[PDB]
Order: sequence, then C-alpha cells, then structure tokens
Amino acid sequence: QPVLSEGSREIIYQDVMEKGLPIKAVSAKYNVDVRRVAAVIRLKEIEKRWIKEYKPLARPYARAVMKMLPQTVLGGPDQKPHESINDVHVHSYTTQQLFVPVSESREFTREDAAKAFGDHILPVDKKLRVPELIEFQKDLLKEVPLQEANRKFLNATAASEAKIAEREAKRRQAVEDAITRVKTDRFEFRFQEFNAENVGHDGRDRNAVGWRYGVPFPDRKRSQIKIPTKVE
Amino acid sequence: ATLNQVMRGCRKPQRARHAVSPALSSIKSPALKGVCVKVGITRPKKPNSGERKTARVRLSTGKVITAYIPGEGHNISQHSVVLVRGGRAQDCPGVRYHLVRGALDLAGVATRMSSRSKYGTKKPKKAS
Amino acid sequence: ISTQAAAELFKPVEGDEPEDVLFNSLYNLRSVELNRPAKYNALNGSMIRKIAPRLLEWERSDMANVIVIKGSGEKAFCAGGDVAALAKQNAEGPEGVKKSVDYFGLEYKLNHLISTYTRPYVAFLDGITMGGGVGLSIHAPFRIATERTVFAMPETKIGFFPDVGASFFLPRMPGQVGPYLGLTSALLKGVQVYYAGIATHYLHSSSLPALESRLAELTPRDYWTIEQRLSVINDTIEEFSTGVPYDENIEIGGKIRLAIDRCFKYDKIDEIIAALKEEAAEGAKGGVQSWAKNTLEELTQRSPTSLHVTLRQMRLGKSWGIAHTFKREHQMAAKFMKSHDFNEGVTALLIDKGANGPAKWKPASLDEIPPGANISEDYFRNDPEVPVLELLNDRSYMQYPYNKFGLPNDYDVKEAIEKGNFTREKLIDHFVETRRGKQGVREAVSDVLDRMAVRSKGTEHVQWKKE
Amino acid sequence: GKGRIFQAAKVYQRASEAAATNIVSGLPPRNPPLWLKAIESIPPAEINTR
Amino acid sequence: ARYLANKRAAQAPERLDEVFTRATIRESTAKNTFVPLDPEAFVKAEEARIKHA
Amino acid sequence: GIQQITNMCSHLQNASRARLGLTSLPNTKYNLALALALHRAGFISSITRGGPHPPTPEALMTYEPEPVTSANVATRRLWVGLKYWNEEPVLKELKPISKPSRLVTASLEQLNRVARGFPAGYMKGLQLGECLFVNTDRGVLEVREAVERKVGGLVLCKVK
Amino acid sequence: DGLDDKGQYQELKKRTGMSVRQILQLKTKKLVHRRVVNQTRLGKIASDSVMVIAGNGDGWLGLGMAKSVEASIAVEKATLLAIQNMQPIPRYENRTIYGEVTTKVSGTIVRLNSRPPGFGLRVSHRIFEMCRAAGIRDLSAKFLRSRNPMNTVKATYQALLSQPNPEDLAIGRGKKLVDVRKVYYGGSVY
Amino acid sequence: AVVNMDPAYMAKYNGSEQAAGRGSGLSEPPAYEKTADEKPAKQVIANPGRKVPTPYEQMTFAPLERRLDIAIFRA
RNA sequence: ACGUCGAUUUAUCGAGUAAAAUUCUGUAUACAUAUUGAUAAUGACAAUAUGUACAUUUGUCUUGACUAAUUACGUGCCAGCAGUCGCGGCAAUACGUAAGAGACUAGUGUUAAUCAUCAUAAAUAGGUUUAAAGGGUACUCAGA
RNA sequence: AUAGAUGAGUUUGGUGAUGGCUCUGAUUGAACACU
Ligand SMILES: [K+]
Ligand SMILES: [K+]
Ligand SMILES: [K+]
Ligand SMILES: [K+]
Ligand SMILES: [Mg+2]
Ligand SMILES: [Mg+2]
Ligand SMILES: [Mg+2]
Ligand SMILES: [Mg+2]
Ligand SMILES: [Mg+2]
Ligand SMILES: [Mg+2]
Ligand SMILES: [Mg+2]
Ligand SMILES: [Mg+2]
Ligand SMILES: [Mg+2]
Ligand SMILES: [Mg+2]
Repeated sequence: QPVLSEGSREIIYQDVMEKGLPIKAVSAKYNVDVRRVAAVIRLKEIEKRWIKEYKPLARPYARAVMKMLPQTVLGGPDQKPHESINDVHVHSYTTQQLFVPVSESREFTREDAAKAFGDHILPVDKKLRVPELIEFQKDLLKEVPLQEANRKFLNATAASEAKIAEREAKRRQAVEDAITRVKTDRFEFRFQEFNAENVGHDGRDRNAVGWRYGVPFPDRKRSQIKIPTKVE
Repeated sequence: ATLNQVMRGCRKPQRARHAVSPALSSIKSPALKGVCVKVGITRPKKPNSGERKTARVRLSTGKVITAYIPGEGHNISQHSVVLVRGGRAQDCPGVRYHLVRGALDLAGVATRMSSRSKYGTKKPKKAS
Repeated sequence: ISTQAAAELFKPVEGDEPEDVLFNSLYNLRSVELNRPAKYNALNGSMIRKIAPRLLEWERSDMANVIVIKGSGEKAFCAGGDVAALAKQNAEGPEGVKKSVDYFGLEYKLNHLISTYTRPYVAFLDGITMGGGVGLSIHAPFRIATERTVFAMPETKIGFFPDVGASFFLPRMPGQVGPYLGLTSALLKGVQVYYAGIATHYLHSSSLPALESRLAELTPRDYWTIEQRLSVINDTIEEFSTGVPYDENIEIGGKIRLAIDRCFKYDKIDEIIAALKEEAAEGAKGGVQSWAKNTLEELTQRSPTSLHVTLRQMRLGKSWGIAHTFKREHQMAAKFMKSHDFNEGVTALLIDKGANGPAKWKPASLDEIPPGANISEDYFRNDPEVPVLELLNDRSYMQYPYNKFGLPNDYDVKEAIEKGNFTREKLIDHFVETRRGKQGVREAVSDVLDRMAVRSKGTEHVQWKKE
Repeated sequence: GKGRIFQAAKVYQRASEAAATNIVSGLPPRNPPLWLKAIESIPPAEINTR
Repeated sequence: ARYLANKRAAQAPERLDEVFTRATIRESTAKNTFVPLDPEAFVKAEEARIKHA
Repeated sequence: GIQQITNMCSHLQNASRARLGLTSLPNTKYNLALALALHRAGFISSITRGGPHPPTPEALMTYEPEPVTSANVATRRLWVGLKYWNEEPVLKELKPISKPSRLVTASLEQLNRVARGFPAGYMKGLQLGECLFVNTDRGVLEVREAVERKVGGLVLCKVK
Repeated sequence: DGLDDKGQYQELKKRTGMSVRQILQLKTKKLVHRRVVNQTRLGKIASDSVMVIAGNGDGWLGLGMAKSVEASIAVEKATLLAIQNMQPIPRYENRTIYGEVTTKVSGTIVRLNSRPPGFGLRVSHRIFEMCRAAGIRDLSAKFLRSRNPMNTVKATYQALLSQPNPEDLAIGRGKKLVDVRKVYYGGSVY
Repeated sequence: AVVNMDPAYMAKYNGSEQAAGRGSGLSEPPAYEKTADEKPAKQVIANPGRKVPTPYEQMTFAPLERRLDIAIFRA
C-alpha cells in the first residue's frame, strides 16, 4: 500500500496545528484515518524536537527508502484516496447467520437488524469514526448548497471535538481530586481515595483494589506473562 | 431409564479395567525396587517364537511379579536389586513389567549406540 | 400513503362489526371474502375500512402475487351499498348530509385503488352484483362470471345515478350498450354477463375452490413485467372452463343490439324515447317491437332527473380520466344527497320496500321538463363546501391498461379487418386460434360480423357497414 | 422404502439451478435446455394430498 | 427503570404490518372457550324420562 | 395438561407424514392456544372447531359453528388445515421439549441466547427455519415474540 | 494439445461439453479406497472400490464411485464418473451452508452446522476435502453414530443437497425470512 | 476483520431494499438472459464493492505482528 | 578455498553460506557509582538505574502403517523390536550397526496418574425382536 | 465470553452394524534413564 509523502505529512501537520481544524475534518478531507493523522502529528512533533536540539536526521536513509515505496501526495494532485476512513469492526454478534421471520410487508431497517443480533448492539450508523459524514450526505440529498454543507460539517466536527476534550478534562480533573499529595522530606506521598465496599456481592470483582487473599502464586503456570503489559 | 430410576442411583460407575502394571498403578508409583528371585526365559505365544529374558522380582511392597529384561545381555542373577517400571511383553503372558537397564544392579548395554537413554548407556566418549 | 397514514385514516368507527370481511393468505394468494350473507354482502363503511388497509399493505409485498375478492353466501357477491342508511342521515340537517358524502369518499378511494392496483386482481362474481359490488369488479383485469351471476345497476330507480366508475367503464364500451345498461337498469344473468363484456371469463360456481388452490401455486419471478403476470393467470382461468351453455344465445345481439345503437346515440332523453316509440310502433323494420315496448315502460318508471344526469355523464365520461372521474362523481353524488328524488326513491322502494305506492319524483314526467331546460348542469359544478376527493395514490389513465382478456368486441374485430384481408369464415378462425380456444369466441365474433360487416368483394373480402 | 425416489416434480427447479452458473468459473453459463423457458410459467399441481 | 421498560413491552400493541397481513380467525373459535350448561337440560331430562319409561 | 400438547405434537407429525389435507384435535383451551400460535407463524392454514366430521372445504373459514354447550362438548373437535409446499410439508417436525415427566422452563436470558443459535439450559440453539414456542403469561408466544415482550416461561415444542 | 492422448476424457468431453484443459483444473481427491473380495468357483476375486469427489471450487461438487481389479482403473472410473455427476451446491455468502442439516445413511449420521465467517473448516479429513473442493470455507461437522469411510461421504454429500431453501420456507409460511447480516451491512459480505 | 461502508448509501437507503422479495432480496434474472437483451437491467442498490470475498485464512499468523521485534522488521 | 569430505550414474548429486574470514552489537553475567527497601531512629540481605567490559555447550527421540522422515550392510522365527495392528524362517524401508532425513531443544524420551477422546452409566443425552439387556404373571400398599 | 462442539488404527472370505481396546490433545508438588 502507498505511504504518505514527506511533504504530505507536513500538509496534515500544518493543517491541524496552524489552522486548528479538527482531526475529523482533516481525516475526511484527505481520506486519512483519524488514528493515522494523530500519529503523523506525534512523529512530526518529535522531528521539531530533534531539529530544535540540533540532532542529525537520517535523511540519507529516508530518501532512499521513500523511493522504494508507493506514495500518495495530497493537496491539488489527489488521484486516489489514501485509505478507507469508514471501516467498521465486525462484531462477533453480527457474524451470526440469522433468518428472522417477519411479516411479508415489513420495512426491516438497520435498527431492526441490530436488535435481532442483540439488544445492546448499535447499527453501523453509530460505529463510524466520523459519524458526521452521514449528516453531510443527508444535506446533499436535499440539494443544499455544497460549501454550505461543508460549513455545517466543520461546525459539527469542531463541536464534537470540544465535547470529547471537555469529557477527558473533567475526567482528569476528577482523577486528581481523589489524590492527596503530601510532601515530605524525601518523597511525595500520593494518597488515593476509593470506595472499599466495591468488591462485588461475593468479594470477587475485577476492579477491586487489594491483593486477593485466597490465591497461590501462579509463577509456575505455563504462559504466565511476566513482561510489562503497558508502557504508560 | 426414567427420571425416577435415576434418582434411586441407577447410574453406577463402569466396571474397572485391569491396568497394565497393577503393582504400580495401585499405589500411583512410576517405578518400584525389587530383588530378583529367579532369572530365566519365557516362551512367546502362538505367532511369535524365541526366548524372552524374564526375571521373577519381589517388589518392596511384597508382591512377586515377572519383569522383562530389555536389550541384549544382562548381568543380573539371584539376589540382585533391580528397579522395575511399567510395561508389558505383548507376546508373553504374565510378563507385565520391565526393568530399567541403568538401574541399581542392572547395567546398561555397553555396545549400544542407538537410543542409549532407553538402555541406560553412557556416550561412547571417543572425541571427548 | 404509508402504513400509519392508512391505519389512522381507516380507524374503526363505532358500529363496525369485527368480522365483516374475512381475509386469508395462502402461498401466493390473498383472498377477501365479504362476510355479510344476511344482507347479501352489502357494502358499508365498516366493510370498506377493512379492505383499504389490507390492499395497501399487500401492495408493498412481493409475496402476494394474486388478489381475489369474493362473497360469502351462495346467492350474492355484493348486493350494492347501504344506501338505505344514507337516506336517514340525509334527513338530519346539513351535518347529517356530510356523513353520506364522506361515505362515498371511502368507496371511491377504495375503487380507485382497485383500478390502479399494481398486482393481478381477480373477482369471483358468484352471485348478484349491483351497486358497490360493481365498483370492486369492473375496474379489475379479471371478472369471472358464473351461472349465479346477476349484473345490474338499479340506481336510476332510486333517484340516484351510476355511482362508481360507471361514467368511465360504460361510455368506452362497445356501442351504446353502456348508456342502455345505465339508464334502463337492465338485468343480465349468467353467461349474458360474459357476452355483454362485463365479465372476462365464465366458470361454473363449483370449480372456483379448485381455481384458488391453483392460483396459490403460481410463483412469478420478481423481474417479470405486469403483462406476463396477467398472461399467466388468464391462461389458468381458462383451464377450468367447462364450456358455455349450448342453448343460451346472446341476449343483446343481432336486432336488439342494433336497436340499442339506433336509439341510444343522441345526447337528449327526448330523442332517445322518440326513437324507441318508432321501434315500438308495429311495422318498423327493426323487428324488436317486444323489446322496445318493454324498455319504454322501464324508462317511464324512473326519476327523470337521473336520466338527464346519467346520460350527461355518458357523453362526458368518454373524455375524462379514471382519476378525474371519481373526483367528479364525488361532487356529483354529493349534490344528490341534497336533492329530493334520492331521498324519496330510497325511502319509498327500499325502506318501505314497495309500501305507500311508487316513488313520487319531483318532476312527474319528462314531458314536464321543457325542451330548453338544462337540469343536468347543476350536477357538474363542483362546490367549495365539498373538498375535492384526495385519492390514495397519483396513478391515472384515460383508457384501461389491460382490458383485452374478455371476449373480442367490435373494437378488436374492426382493427383486425383493417390490418388484413380476412374472409367471412377465415376471420372467425383467426380469433379462435389467436384466443387459444376461448369459449364463446366463434359466436361473439360471428355476431359482430353479422351486424357491422358486409360481403364487399364476395366471399373473400369483408368490410364494415358505415362506409 | 424399496421404491425409487422420483424427482419429476422438480425437474424445472433442478434444471434451472444447474444452468444458473457454469462449471468453469469466470465464464458465462451456456444456453439452457430448450424446455426450460417453455414450462417457466406452468408449475406442476399439488399431488399426494388426501 | 428496568421494570417499566419490561412491563411496557409485555403489554404493547401488535405491529400494524402484522395485523394487516394475518388471516382472520373467527372469534367463535379463538375466544369461545367457556362451556355453559345446556339451557334445555331440564326439558331434555323430562323428554328422556318418557322415552326410557 | 401437558400430555395433550405432546399428543397434539405427535399427531400433527403423523398427519403431515401421511400428507393429509385436514386433521382433527381434541377441543381444549391448551390445544387451541398452541394452534393459534402455529397459525400466527404460518405453519397451518385454518382453525375451526366442529363435530366429528370436518366442515365443508369450500366454506371452511365461513363455516359458523354452533354454540359449545354441555350437551355437545364431548363431540367438539378442532379442525386444522395442514400446509404443503414444494413437495414438502410446512409442519414436518414438532419435537416437544416439556413432557409430563418434566416441565422445562426457560428464562428470558436463555431465550435470548437460544433465539440466535446458542444452547442454553435444556434447549438448543435455533437454526434456519426452526421455530420455538413458549407458554408465557401473555399466551403461547414464539421465542422471538417472547424476546420482544421480555418474558420467559414454559417451553412447549420446537418446530422445524 | 497433447494433454489427453489416452482417450479417457473424450467421452467425458461430450457429456460435460468443455475443454480437456478445463477438466484438469478441477479439484479431484480419492477419499475412500476399499479392498473388497468376492468368493467364486475359481477362488477369491479381490477388487478395489474407490470413491472420488470432483469440485470446481466455487459451488460445484460431484461424487463418483467405481471398482475394478486394478487400483488404477478404479480411480479413473470414479474420476470421470464424479466429474459428470457434479451438481450446484447452495452456499450462504459463498462460504458456508444454510442452517443445520442432518442425514442418515445406514447407521452413519452426519450433522453439518453453518458457522460465522473466519471460523474455518473445523471438520474431519473427508469433510475437509469436499468442502474445500465445493467452495465452503466455514463449517462444523460431527459424526454422531458411525464413522464408515464410505457412508460418511454419502451422508455429507447428501446433506449439502438437503439444505433448507430460505425462499421456499418463506412462501410456505407466507412470511419473510430476512437475513439480518445482509441488512446490517447493506449487502452480502462474502 | 472490518467492513467499509460509504455514508452515501447510509443517507439514501436504510437497508429495507435488502430485505425486499422474501427476505434475501429481490431476485434478478439469470446470466444467460441479461445480455440477450441489448439493454442492461437497473443497478442493484448496495454499497460499492460489496460482493468480494474476505481472506480470513491469511490472518493465521496475525498475533505475531504485534511483537516488538517483528514490528521493527516490518517498518 | 578454483580446497576438504561423503556418496555414486565416474560424472552427476550433496555436505554448503555451511566453515574459515570480515564488519558490528555488549544479552545473561562481572566490576564500579548512585538511589532505594525506612524512617523519629535503626539495613540482615538485596533489588533497581547508569557506566565500562566479555560472543560461552549441544543434547535427545523418531524413521512399516497409525505418524512428519531412507538407503546400504550384518543377523536369518535366532539375537531382538513393540503404545495398537505387527516384524524376523538366507536378496528385512520394522531387529543390530553406518549414513541420511523428520522433529523438539536445556531439555528430550520413558514409566505412573488425572481430564478429554468415550452419548463408553447418556439429568442435558443412550439402549434392551434376531448383537450385553423386558421381570413367569397382573391384582395391588408406598411412590411416579 | 457469540465460536465452542472434529477424529484415527484394530474383529470379517468380504460388506454393513454393535462394541471394547489403543493412538492423536492438555497436564503433574512427579520418578527414572541419557544429558
Ligand atoms: K496379539
Ligand atoms: K358468492
Ligand atoms: K460404535
Ligand atoms: K416375557
Ligand atoms: Mg542415527
Ligand atoms: Mg548487563
Ligand atoms: Mg509417512
Ligand atoms: Mg528401536
Ligand atoms: Mg488383525
Ligand atoms: Mg532398525
Ligand atoms: Mg526454560
Ligand atoms: Mg422370578
Ligand atoms: Mg427368566
Ligand atoms: Mg463368516
């Protein structure tokens, strides 16, 4: 598959940082996955650090390798989209072969199909990473002026990022409110609060805090992973 | 069987199957030590023919069994402390045990080059 | 109209029997049985509100491939609407008159749906079919008559007019038979309904249960055109034909048929009766003195207003579309509830069922109406207080899309003679083989030639009479 | 159960399915039997039903 | 909340598309389960007594 | 009782195995409720209670039965019209689950799992064409009709 | 093109009506190979009975059985006899069968189940060859009563031809049989 | 595995047309009849590229792609 | 190293990118420093981080089918192999050597045991004419 | 927790059944032999 050009990576960076456009709009604009747009910015930020710290870049290795891989320059010359930004995960519940008997003249919609697979399943209209595109397409069917539909799309996506940033803000703010940092001569003790009664109805609970009493050491079991699972 | 017949306990365990090495299977032991009472020869059954080297061993438990001597040539005789392991000589009735060749008194085949672990033989030690 | 829009439009109103209609769904068949034999399956609001939702629902399914409508008893299929109830409502002030106006809305809304139905629609005329029963049948591509069938529109006798779709079906009928059946309110029985043209096929009353079991087996492909689907059913209905009677002859044929075309071609009732008097008078070359004299006695015993009004729509009905017809009939029938003839005729001949004497029409006779008077103008002027009928769909057509499954009429025989040079007997066989042996083609075609054809170039050529 | 299984009432169904696709994938199916379109709209009648 | 939702579904109206596409079952068969005493039981017992005698 | 449902399940199998157009059943409230459910699912064609002789075939659904009093209750009988399509019966198998020796009851959590081809309890997942009937407080419903109504109950039979 | 100069495919070239180069593109496999014997007035006569399946790989499969005194002549008979007995096998989304099927052949009962995509061919060796040759990719099978090498193939091949047709079941009951998976993704996902 | 869904189809249709007919969808004529008529039939309503097989078999060794030593070799 | 060895059609096929050699890294570990287990104070012993430095073994089973993998020679129902079926009686792919091949590896095989295989005690979920299994009989308390 | 359900060798002149045995999978607070 093709790879973003060296210049294309800058077009994405200069768009999210300088123009401050939402990542969703940049993803839909260039048809680049939101997970890739976020990664390109992280990698670009490191380059700014290296260039700021006067570190030698691997330019000879970069130019030689970029000539061996197909590329997709963004901007004016947009011959094809980079990848599919509307890929939905195949939920195991939706993989079942179900032939539900219904009346001969029923209007079986995607909403009805989600309930058939399960009562807690959502339709594909809600599993998209940029669900604003559907609303944008619904405006074109009504023959709404194009650039006006683009205006609503930006406001919709721009407003959706605020809500996300607002949620994580309150979360992080509520996580530091439960920590009591007491400075001492050597270290800073961090006393975290928690409801010690949330141990389920029989003491067994995944999210409980403590070292479970009635368990022996599993170090002698096969396939006992002892490697760091998460580098946070 | 109706449900009422299953309440009264009609599903009893299947009849036990005799083990290959009862002396070892009974006490959950992988091997047992014993003193040879007799070292002789056994005759194979209908299809096979030859002479199988067998030894009447008295295990530490007290039972007397007939073990098989694997390999070519043995150095055990009356009043020899040899180790016994499970197995059987399929063409010899009554022989339901084997003898480890790298055992206490039984010595492994000296001129063995293939599958030395099965016969308790040390490496030739030529280039060593 | 969606499902909800139909569920809330045809909500059951108080007084509606739960089992007025009996619906059934077989493999490919959807039947509609009118279950009211105590009253000869007379249509009413309760019975119409149950059929409209089903028809709209079956139209959204690709499983239902053949729709059938039939009666319950062994005597009647649908013996007209409940016009007797409307008479009482009409005498309860203006608001009580609008109740009847809304009833005709349901009827016309249903009959329009049947006419523009997007699925094969069959109708078993196993019994008397009058009034509302004619609205559910004439607009269908298949109308099966039987030995028990009795067709008639006795609406001019009660002061009313041909109610539903008669202003679209009768005018574009071979010859002047339409206006005759409407004005005179003739009575056709048995195979005569099949020869006249009202019915498309003719089966026995006992072979209908076997026809349904077969119609349910027919499984058409989703890519077949509506034409193919009708062709498959037409061929199936003809497999159960046991043959028309051997002695029964065409009632309206030969002399009588010609007389109808010579006395029902004018636009004034005065001229029509004037022509009949000549035929009735002995010595006329027609030879129908018996029929003519009987017809006059029947015309002088009906509301003169309905005659003028009925004949008026027969000439205009030939210029309207099926959709525009129902809308006009709505405004047309709405002014009859206010008139005096309808309220008098219904109360005198149906509620009183022959008591107190005959109905007394406001104009005692036609001669009373002076020649220059035009009483047919008021009944064709839409008023503002009556909203225009809002049909369930937007389909319409000037001519029937598929009305060629019945016996060949004058229209089919004429064109066949212009495209070719068939002979007297060679032309009859052309229709027989072209019709795949349909019962009655040899007799029907022969009758048409005997009336509207001559021996132009001896035995070889055959041309029409009117030059 | 000695008698053989007669599938004569399904010749159209069976024959039509065999003509929908070609054995050699990627090629168009060959022309079907000349009778497949003759009885297309004449299905058998229900039999063996007391 | 979980109670009202469940109680609401167990007492919900039938689907319209499923009411307009179901064959009719006469109420004389699907609802006349009660079997009342024969109204003519007394008259029949008197007539049966004469016949048996 | 439940014994009537087992006799009814086996009878409808034998009737469809014999390719009979009509079939009779004892007139009981329990039998009628299951019959209506089968009709609401499209497995049978008609339902009508009458005498020991079947009604007129042509006017089956139009046949108006007489009142069921104590003078003729012993003779009443339910007449169901069987269905056959494509050289095969629509009601081939009617394997029961709840027998007189044991009444198998299912919970809403289990019916949700069985309705999608996954075993639960003493039941097995439903496949293409199969249909399960459950007796609940809201009448004899279908396993999928009982899932929308959020109720469980006695499992009567399984139709293939 | 010199491919078939033995004359074996000539007769088959007429019945099937297709090139010889295409007959070699089929997936053939000798599943069963029995050594039967018949006692006659001239001593035992030992024959080889072989069953061979021929499949196109995209929904066509055929089963052929033959025997002879030579093991080679028997395989050629079944091969040609299996390529002319090919039948279209319906499959859901070109990857699995419709619903569950259970067939019995004289004490050998086979039960086939349709599994979701990506499940794989978690079946025995004989069922793996047939499914792999017909185009089936996700399936589960179990032998309930007996595991006869021959009757297990006859039952399996007979189950693939006894799948419940969803369209016929629908017209029989008068109700739709909407496939949920096709509506959820707006089209079949092969 | 994943499935690509375009918003254009989601906006116009709601998945009802996929159930038309008998549940599986409206049937179309066989292949030996379509081109026989010079006119092709109307396009079937569905998402673009919605009949291509997905290669699940090739994902047998996907878990190995998550290791840190393999990821370096693939970059 | 335009060398060595193994086979064998004496010119073909292998050992073989294997080795040597060259270019890098510094993993376990060693040493050194700092922090830390603990604080009011107390460190038995060690962990963690950083820096520098070092390139160190093969072993075992299998090879008729089940079951992935071959020849040659010797022995001749002998010696022996074997989980099941079985192999060996003078031209043995099954025994014993040699080589090759298949596979696991600081482990590898064997023995013993448990679960599953086994719907092979079947509540879910079996069966009893001829294959293990219908009681000699049905009146009948308890019980279903 | 919605992917989870699998066989193989061996009775017969031969076929199809019934029915055990063994193998294939995982494991041990294990032991022994060669390492
Ligand atoms: K033996
Ligand atoms: K009738
Ligand atoms: K068995
Ligand atoms: K007995
Ligand atoms: Mg070796
Ligand atoms: Mg280190
Ligand atoms: Mg092998
Ligand atoms: Mg060995
Ligand atoms: Mg043997
Ligand atoms: Mg050897
Ligand atoms: Mg280790
Ligand atoms: Mg006794
Ligand atoms: Mg006895
Ligand atoms: Mg014998």
